[PDB]
Amino acid sequence: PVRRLPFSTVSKQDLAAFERIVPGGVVTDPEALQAPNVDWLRTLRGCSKVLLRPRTSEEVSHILRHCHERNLAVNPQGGNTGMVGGSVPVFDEIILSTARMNRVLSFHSVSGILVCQAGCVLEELSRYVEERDFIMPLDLGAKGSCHIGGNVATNAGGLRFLRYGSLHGTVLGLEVVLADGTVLDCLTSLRKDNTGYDLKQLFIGSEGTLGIITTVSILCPPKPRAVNVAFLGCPGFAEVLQTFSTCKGMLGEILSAFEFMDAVCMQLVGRHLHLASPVQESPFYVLIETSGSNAGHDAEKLGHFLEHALGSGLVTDGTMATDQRKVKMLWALRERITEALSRDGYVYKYDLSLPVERLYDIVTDLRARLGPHAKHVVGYGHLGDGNLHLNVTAEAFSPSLLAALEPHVYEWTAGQQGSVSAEHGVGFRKRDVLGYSKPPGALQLMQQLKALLDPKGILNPYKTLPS
Amino acid sequence: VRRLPFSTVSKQDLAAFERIVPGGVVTDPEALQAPNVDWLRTLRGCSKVLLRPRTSEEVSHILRHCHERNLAVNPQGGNTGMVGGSVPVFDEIILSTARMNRVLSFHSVSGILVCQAGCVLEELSRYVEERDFIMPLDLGAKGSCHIGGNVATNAGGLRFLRYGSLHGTVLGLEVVLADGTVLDCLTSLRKDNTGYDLKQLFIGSEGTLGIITTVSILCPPKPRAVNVAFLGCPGFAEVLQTFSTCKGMLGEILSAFEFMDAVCMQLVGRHLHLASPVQESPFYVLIETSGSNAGHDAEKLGHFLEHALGSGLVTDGTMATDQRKVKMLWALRERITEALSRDGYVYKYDLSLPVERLYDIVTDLRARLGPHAKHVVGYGHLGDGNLHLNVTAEAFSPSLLAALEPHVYEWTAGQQGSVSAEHGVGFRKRDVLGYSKPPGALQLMQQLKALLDPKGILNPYKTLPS
Ligand SMILES: Cc1cc2nc3c(=O)[nH]c(=O)nc-3n(C[C@H](O)[C@H](O)[C@H](O)COP(=O)(O)OP(=O)(O)OC[C@H]3O[C@@H](n4cnc5c(N)ncnc54)[C@H](O)[C@@H]3O)c2cc1C
Ligand SMILES: Cc1cc2nc3c(=O)[nH]c(=O)nc-3n(C[C@H](O)[C@H](O)[C@H](O)COP(=O)(O)OP(=O)(O)OC[C@H]3O[C@@H](n4cnc5c(N)ncnc54)[C@H](O)[C@@H]3O)c2cc1C
Ligand SMILES: O=C(O)CC[C@H](O)C(=O)O
Ligand SMILES: O=C(O)CC[C@H](O)C(=O)O
Ligand SMILES: [Zn+2]
Ligand SMILES: [Zn+2]
Repeated sequence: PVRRLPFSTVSKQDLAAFERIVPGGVVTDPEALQAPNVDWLRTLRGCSKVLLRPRTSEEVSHILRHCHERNLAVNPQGGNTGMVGGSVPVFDEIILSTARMNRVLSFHSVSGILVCQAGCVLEELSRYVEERDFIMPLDLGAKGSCHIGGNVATNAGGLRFLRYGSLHGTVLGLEVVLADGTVLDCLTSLRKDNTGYDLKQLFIGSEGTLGIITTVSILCPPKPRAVNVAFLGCPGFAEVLQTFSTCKGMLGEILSAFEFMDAVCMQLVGRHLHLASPVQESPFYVLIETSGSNAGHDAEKLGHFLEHALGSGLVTDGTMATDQRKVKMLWALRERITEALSRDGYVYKYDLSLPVERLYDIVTDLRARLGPHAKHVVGYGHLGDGNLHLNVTAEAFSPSLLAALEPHVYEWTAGQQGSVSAEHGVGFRKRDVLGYSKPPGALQLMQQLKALLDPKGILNPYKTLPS
Repeated sequence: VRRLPFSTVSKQDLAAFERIVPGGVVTDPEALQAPNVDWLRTLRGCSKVLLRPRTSEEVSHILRHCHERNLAVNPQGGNTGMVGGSVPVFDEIILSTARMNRVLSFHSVSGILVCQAGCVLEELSRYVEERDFIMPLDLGAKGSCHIGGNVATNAGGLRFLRYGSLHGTVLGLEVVLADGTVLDCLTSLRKDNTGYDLKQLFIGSEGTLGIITTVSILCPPKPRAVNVAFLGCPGFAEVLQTFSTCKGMLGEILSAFEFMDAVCMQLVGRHLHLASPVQESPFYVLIETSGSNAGHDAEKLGHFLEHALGSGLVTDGTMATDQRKVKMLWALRERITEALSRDGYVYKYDLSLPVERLYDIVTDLRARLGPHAKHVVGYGHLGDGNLHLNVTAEAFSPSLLAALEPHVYEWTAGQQGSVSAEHGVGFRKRDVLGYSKPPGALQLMQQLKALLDPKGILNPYKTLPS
């Protein structure tokens, strides 16, 4: 298995130092510590004996200063919604939670620049800015629990990535605490600033291996005056792809989301979540969202788009909604897919970037490769961004079924020059499969960067670079 | 200011470079004069060797040799940079990407373009536009600037408001490191979270951490309808409300929002002989839209102009959907920088400030600078809070520089602004980062610099504090 690196252990003196550093922010009770040690998928559990919950950036700096001198490994944790085992300890690394770093520092109603602490939950940030007629540039099904610091640390994609793009573009500045406790202030709240290297980009997608994000500056797009969502049934994946091409051609700049899900996904969300399908039974379903400034113009685009899609046979049945209650219910069919799979049994999860034309080929293949040993096999995700979420469910974990999935799925993906982790990141699960998507020379530079910023390696060990 | 202890180019080095790049070794000093002079014509190197490699392997092999010999190398693209970064300070080897001008691939569905770093931006725009796509950036230097130079400086530009930074639109880079190591981050995927986003280090590194040789970039679709509204505003307060209503009334179709003052219009008319199409106003704004339905776009701006002219935000205006007239309106703005360098000596500052206070420094400097400056102008990317502040003088005067500096840099810091929003640092601003970056940030930049280029052969005297 994996072996524990020669870190120190948490002593009584360390617990006393943490109570001094974070008064009332030291949890050592083993039953309370059980939940933060187990990941969201509940397939990994650490043996951490202390979870620290600082309130301020200075406290985070001082904690790591103490941990750097004492050589104690630290596992930063936000909402603990990560999918790659990066959010929980492997052995006894101190859990540093951002749960109390949940304050908004400022929001400028003209520029739409938000400055807030890393532990602010994304949905509450969305409600804050939408009260001021702006929106967050990303949204995910984990919005209710995931923290913005975790989102930046994982470079979270999400459901509006098609419209607003990466956090690499939307993060304007970061405050980061490094492994030795130096608070690196790169918290520029400016749209444009070319005064040296864009150091904050290193920490976007680094997953707490190069430093702990404590404050985030984010560009909030304006809240759209008109939001429409269309939910369509397609008779095949070829029609889904041409529907997407027609979608870009006819809706254009107002398109804010394009998601797909197969029939089995719809069945699972119907079975486990009791959500009736709003369309005719189809092999594939598509969720399109539009955001724009003129409701009348957006209605014309979508109407003419829909007229052509049904007329040319790309869509068999579809429905549309503008009412906020109904719009959210259609989104629920997509956002809650992840919940229904993990409740269906053991989930074999694969998050792949592939050529959009070949996005679903692996799902048909794995249904053929995997006999009755797979309970269900589903494919869905962000088709507009080339993102497939490949999931296999079974009654329980099987080494035989794992051997059929791996390395086959990773070799398939590499054959398409694709990404084995499009969005969710590397963490513990995918640390040894980066060669499928990254060349050795790139991986070495990541290691040299790690040694520069965290030479003792106390920040998220066993993560997220190869051994 | 003083030359670092690099080796000097020997006769054996020129023979070695001829083996590596046959026919790519230019040593004629008169031909070497133009690449030695920056675009602003205020920095001049004394380099005796210009190298024009064709392939990434030729760049790797040149730098392995340069790494062995500790010879300084000055990467160069279109030589349109504004911060003295693109020319040697002393005798650095100029490595031009002029011949690295091949498109490697373009997928007509995803719109992802992979091309060599030396491809000129305007030529690439024509190429992807022949396939109904566009570059995610465009600059006034489009006719000369290289995509490798654009990525190395993290160029913002005139459509930054719509498509954003190269940090978002660049998908992958192949970079040759100081020791010749070829770093392959040339992924053509929209989303890829397999480790650190190493390419981001080189976006804005200005050739100090490596030489970008191949670029992968997401090209947005070419819009079906481009409209340009050129309006005259009676004050900067009216400019700001024209911008605010614009976002509310045009919204997602908005692709550019530029502003310029009256003095800017006078210099482009005087030096470039371009006539204004609207009545004389103290401020002009250029609004561009890009959308998929030409009809919906036309209706959105018509309602916007009717309200803008109705509410007194605009006094006179013109509009064009014709490709010819759209370029004529755009020509008045893109080459203002050309019209400024032709007015005399130009003191140039590229500032990010709160948009509401963006022009306050222009009024301040005009009051502070009496008759001792020729003109003080303010223009640039108002949508991005990016002010191009320029002061002209009949000749350079150390008096006028002492009046402007550090005052201009201190003013911006008082606003928590950027002392180089767009153009970068280079040679001129290497010692002005304290106004925008704290010491801990600047310290880490040197640590990354020491890791990626321990000998410091790549772009010496750049772009970090001394
Ligand atoms: C229902 C559901 C839907 C999801 N949908 C999406 C989706 O659409 N797109 C997508 O990309 N992902 C998605 N995810 C996974 C995604 O990675 C997480 O939801 C989220 O982005 C991580 O935030 P978090 O606060 O939960 O971080 P955690 O899970 O707590 O941590 C994840 C990693 O980040 C590190 N980290 C956390 N906080 C910090 C910090 N302050 N500083 C430094 N490092 C830190 C941790 O050490 C760990 O390595 C989904 C997950 C769920 C459960
Ligand atoms: C008329 C005009 C308008 C402009 N408008 C804008 C604008 O709107 N926005 C904006 O941001 N800038 C603007 N610029 C300046 C802009 O920074 C440059 O024009 C351009 O982005 C750089 O390309 P280049 O080929 O000229 O690079 P160069 O000038 O040759 O070099 C620029 C710097 O990057 C380095 N470099 C160049 N190529 C490479 C490479 N392949 N690999 C590594 N390092 C490299 C050089 O060493 C140097 O430090 C304008 C310039 C002009 C003359
Ligand atoms: O699909 C999954 O199981 C993981 C979450 C995914 O990012 C989503 O888009 O919902
Ligand atoms: O204006 C300047 O001094 C330099 C060029 C500038 O980036 C522009 O937007 O035209
Ligand atoms: Zn997803
Ligand atoms: Zn500019």
